[PDB]
Formats: sequence, C-alpha cells, structure tokens
Amino acid sequence: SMSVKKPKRDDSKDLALCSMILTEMETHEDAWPFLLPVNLKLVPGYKKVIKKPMDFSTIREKLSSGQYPNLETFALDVRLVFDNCETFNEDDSDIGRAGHNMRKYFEKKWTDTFK
Repeated sequence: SMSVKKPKRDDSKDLALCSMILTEMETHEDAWPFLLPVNLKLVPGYKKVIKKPMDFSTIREKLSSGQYPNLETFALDVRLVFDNCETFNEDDSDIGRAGHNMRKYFEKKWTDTFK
C-alpha cells in the first residue's frame, strides 16, 4: 500500500532474457507454424474465428520496440500463440502437435529462467 513495499525483485535483465527465450522458440524445428502471421486472405475462417492473431515475428517486433511493459505481458502473447493454435487445429494434426510441443518447451524455459 502507500509507503509499504515488498522487497524490489531485479527486473533489469528481463528484456534480454525474454529475447533469449524467444530466440530458442524461433529456432526450434517445430516453430514453422508460428514464425509468421497466419495469412488472413488465404486461410478461410481464421479472421472471424481468431479474435487476436499472434505469432513469433509479431512478438519479436513488439519486444524490440518496447511494447511489453513487463515479463508477464510477454508470456501472455507467447501463450496466445498456442491458445490460438489449439482453437483452430485438431490435436491429431502436424500443426496441432507442434503447438503442444512448443507450449511445453516454452513453459519449461519460463519456469527455469524466472521461477
């Protein structure tokens, strides 16, 4: 509350560390469905169904330009990528499986870097 604060967690490295995580997600062999925005002209249904499209290149541009206020807003966009994937793709599909694999890969790096 006013003039009452928990001890200050060092967040000075969060930007660099999120960048590193994102580099590792970008270079994963199963990243290919997530590297670029879904083409809304060429994928019937995507535009109407997926209210907030997100992909790794959009996260990279947001990160690089100071559009994440803190490390939690960064994680929310990474998770959005996978939530969107589950919304649109059957579990038993190459893309469906890719999304599960990448979400697992992310969540471990996230816990190991920050928890």
